[PDB]
Amino acid sequence: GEWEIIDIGPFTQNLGKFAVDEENKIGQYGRLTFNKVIRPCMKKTIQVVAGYEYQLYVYASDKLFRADISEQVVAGGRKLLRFNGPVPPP
Amino acid sequence: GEWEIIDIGPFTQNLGKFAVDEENKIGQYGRLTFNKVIRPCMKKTIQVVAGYEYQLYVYASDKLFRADISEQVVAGGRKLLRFNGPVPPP
Repeated sequence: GEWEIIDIGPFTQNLGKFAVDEENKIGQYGRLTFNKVIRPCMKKTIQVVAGYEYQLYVYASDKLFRADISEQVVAGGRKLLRFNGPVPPP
Repeated sequence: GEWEIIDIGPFTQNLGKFAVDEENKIGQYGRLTFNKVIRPCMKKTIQVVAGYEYQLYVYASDKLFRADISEQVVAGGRKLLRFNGPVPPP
């Protein structure tokens, strides 16, 4: 639950474009036209996941082997979670 | 690059089954028959990735909204990386 303000501009301005698009795909606020993302833009840490590489000694056909197995963690894509409004300026 | 021994048994024994199967699917050690995973079974941390939830103030159709956007991180599946041998007992 750690928080962090990120400065506006390119990245956040494309988060707003993203947010408006995916909202229009449900559409039941009508058809919205993206304008701008204003301060403050907040970033909450909701998880920390570790990727692992297992190293095993394995008997197969009663021969011994060294196998390495990854359990990689993937940064997936952006998904719009909530979209409510209108709201007062912060 | 942090290391950790994990005790053998169910989980590691299924990592060895996994490792032998996915090896047979390239097959060019022939056809191997899984027997057992022995100590020590090692676990290396190869990454730490955080999932995020962005909270934005967005003007759309000159109305202000509160949008929340997740950038979830996914624990993907196991992939056999390397498989060499035979080797001496450790």
